[PDB]
Amino acid sequence: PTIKEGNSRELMGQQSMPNRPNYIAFRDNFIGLMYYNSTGNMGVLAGQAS
Amino acid sequence: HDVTTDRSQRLTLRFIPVDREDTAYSYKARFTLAVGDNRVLDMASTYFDI
Repeated sequence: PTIKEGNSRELMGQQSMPNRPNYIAFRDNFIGLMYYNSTGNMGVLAGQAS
Repeated sequence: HDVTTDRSQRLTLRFIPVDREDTAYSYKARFTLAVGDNRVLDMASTYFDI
């Protein structure tokens, strides 16, 4: 209820409430690293001569 | 029919050197390239993409 610094009368009626959760994790196979399908950063993957 | 190729052959070979060496002034690379068992290669068309 109050703008005042630190503590003031009405901040006794103040309440706390938990943060929203965010699971920093990876996908069902975690694919997002290798450029498998991307036309730019694709792999040649050829021979020592050919 | 007594002239240029009809069977499949790529005009260019996008080759990468195996070992690398960098030092004060030199930029050495020992590339291991073997010319295809039938096909020929021109030296005036040979260059380096750096």
